[PDB]
Amino acid sequence: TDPPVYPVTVPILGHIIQFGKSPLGFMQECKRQLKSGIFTINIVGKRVTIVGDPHEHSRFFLPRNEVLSPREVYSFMVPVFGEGVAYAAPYPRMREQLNFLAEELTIAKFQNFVPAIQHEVRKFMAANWDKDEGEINLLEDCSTMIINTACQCLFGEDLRKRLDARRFAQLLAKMESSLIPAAVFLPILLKLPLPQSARCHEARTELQKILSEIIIARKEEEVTSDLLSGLLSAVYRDGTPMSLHEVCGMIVAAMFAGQHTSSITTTWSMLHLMHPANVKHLEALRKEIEEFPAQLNYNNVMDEMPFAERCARESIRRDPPLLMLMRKVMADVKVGSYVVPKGDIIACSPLLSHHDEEAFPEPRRWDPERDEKVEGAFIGFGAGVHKCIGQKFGLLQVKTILATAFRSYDFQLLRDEVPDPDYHTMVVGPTASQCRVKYIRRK
Ligand code: HEM
Ligand SMILES: OC(Cn1cncn1)(Cn1cncn1)c1ccc(F)cc1F
Repeated sequence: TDPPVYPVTVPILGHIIQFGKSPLGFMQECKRQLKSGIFTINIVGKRVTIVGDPHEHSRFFLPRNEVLSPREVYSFMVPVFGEGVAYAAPYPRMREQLNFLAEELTIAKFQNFVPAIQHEVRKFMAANWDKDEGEINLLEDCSTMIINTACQCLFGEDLRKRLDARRFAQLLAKMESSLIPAAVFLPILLKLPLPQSARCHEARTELQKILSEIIIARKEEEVTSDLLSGLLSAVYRDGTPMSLHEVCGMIVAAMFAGQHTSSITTTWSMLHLMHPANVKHLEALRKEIEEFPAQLNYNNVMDEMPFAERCARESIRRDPPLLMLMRKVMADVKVGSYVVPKGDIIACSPLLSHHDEEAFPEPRRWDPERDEKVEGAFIGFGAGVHKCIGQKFGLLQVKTILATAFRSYDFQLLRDEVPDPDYHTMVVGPTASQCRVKYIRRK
């Protein structure tokens, strides 16, 4: 009942190299070699048990923060979110804060959002996709459109007056680059190394101050909503409002979370769609869009593009951006047979589960018409107590980009096969240097 231990070739490496080079092969091999979807690698000195059996996802996603905890594992973010915020806060508090953010990303806010997205998409397309024909890096361009659209939805004109797409991206970048993700397995890393640290603190204070000012200026003004005003309106179980520290942290949580995943989802989708093999699916998308108007609206994209939602999801399915969900085991928990002992990190990998051949036949084929064959096997937005709260919003942007893009352009790869994924980044997407693409304007 203690899960099998993959043997540790070098006391140094643990497994950090092999895993980093091809995670699926590595984990599938671990499964066959060890005869069990549940097994333990020793990454660099800490045991990491992996729930690689999708019939058992609920063992990972359902227990409370008192058993299966995210605080430790997400400490390495304590400087982007800030010391108070999200998972660094006592459990009930964390949950309140997240709720307020989520209260701000539901279908109820999507009222003015589609126009605001669509406008940016056609604006980007009108400065940068000008010609009959042209080459672009699709991952950059999507990435840009995402950050643009998201601001348009979430900040006011006057928030945008001083902090735009550029400024903000510059700012997240000088924050993201503080991050030591390997510090999950050696928390000792958090302490010592401090070079890109003060560069992160000066960004967050810069942002936090722009904010302070905007609020101040926002209060002479009055003498309608957006993401920021929403969060300052929130009230905790007791008295307290949210402190500036906290609001700021949630605005970063949000912009940090959606920044790459949404881009990557859009880009993958478009990539598959433009591939000769996948003509049917692109016929399928093109039928879906036909009787759509030029200005879209809530109905067009929310209720009328199940096929586009299937494509977005199939992309995340094949090539999930967040490859590993993890938690710190506080109390011994059973997972199938096997007890996972306190102290272990426990993990659940969308990448491994999305290639269970029972759950997803022919897993490496991109097929938006497929459905999961084991229920809950798809964990691309996770599940249970920490299921993604931005999913409805992310796919609002992906779908609108799809719709908008495929209305007016075709696309050729400059490559025989769709790009391989690049497992070298925190958040995995197609290989940047394989995403140069040819766009054509229809007629
Ligand atoms: C394609 C877009 C996205 C993908 C593929 C994605 C993937 C995920 C996954 C796998 C989780 C669960 C994490 C865990 O179990 O530890 C998650 C959670 C979360 N996402 Fe996303 N995510 C996406 C978009 C977003 C966006 C745009 C936002 C912007 C708000 C957002 C905010 C959050 C938050 C706050 C959580 C954790 C909330 C909690 O612990 O209750 N997500 N996402
Ligand atoms: O899950 C993330 C944090 N993370 C895990 N690996 C890399 N970043 C990313 N994420 C979740 N949805 C989209 N991106 C997130 C970002 C913010 C947050 F509040 C919680 C949280 F898990």
